[PDB]
Amino acid sequence: PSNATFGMGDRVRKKSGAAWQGQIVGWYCTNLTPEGYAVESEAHPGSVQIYPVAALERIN
Amino acid sequence: PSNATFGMGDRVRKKSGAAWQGQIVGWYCTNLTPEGYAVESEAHPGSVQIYPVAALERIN
Amino acid sequence: PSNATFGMGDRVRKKSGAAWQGQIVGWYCTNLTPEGYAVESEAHPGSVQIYPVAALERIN
Amino acid sequence: PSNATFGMGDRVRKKSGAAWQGQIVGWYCTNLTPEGYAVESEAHPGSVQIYPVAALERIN
Repeated sequence: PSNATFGMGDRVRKKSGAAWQGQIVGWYCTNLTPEGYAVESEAHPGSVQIYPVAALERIN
Repeated sequence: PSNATFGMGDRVRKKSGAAWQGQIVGWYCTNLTPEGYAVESEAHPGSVQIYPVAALERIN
Repeated sequence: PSNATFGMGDRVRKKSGAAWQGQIVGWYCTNLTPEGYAVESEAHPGSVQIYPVAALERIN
Repeated sequence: PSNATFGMGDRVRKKSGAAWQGQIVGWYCTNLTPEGYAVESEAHPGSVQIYPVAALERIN
């Protein structure tokens, strides 16, 4: 996108707290989370979790 | 999209099993769920859940 | 329990951020969340979400 | 429990569809899922997902 922090297929991980790591497979937007991503785990194929951009970092 | 079943802002609900109802706020795609949507609950603002297109119906 | 903050069937809600409200239907414990609860939404029957005790308040 | 299929600490995995594997750390019960478990991923510490007993198998 003309702006999004990450793109489809980027490899990312949660920066802290519960762990999560895998590829970007989607996106979402609400008032509470104006920039969110769906991430498919690279360890557990098919399992997807969603998070706000701030919780995530590209790897790298 | 030139194809997606639903668009941003459509009002939908889960067709069966656990209930869910609200607006489409996002989308995702994996091998297991090639067409998925993120839906923000209309009863619990800020809470989003994701589901495959087949689990959902537009209301209607 | 001889200690838990809430019991099965208590009515609670998330104190801030994304909303959630319903009845306590379960419990969990990890190093990261040593006292967690499963809560079934009172608006969307069958849908359960889990949270750490600190995120929750009894209503009341 | 005098009945539960699994106990705290059992190692289990999802039998099919999206993958998940780790240790039992909790439990839940609703009309829709009268016997459910919370499972902490062994690959992503701190991340917990909940499932009905039928979706799970002990490993084994």
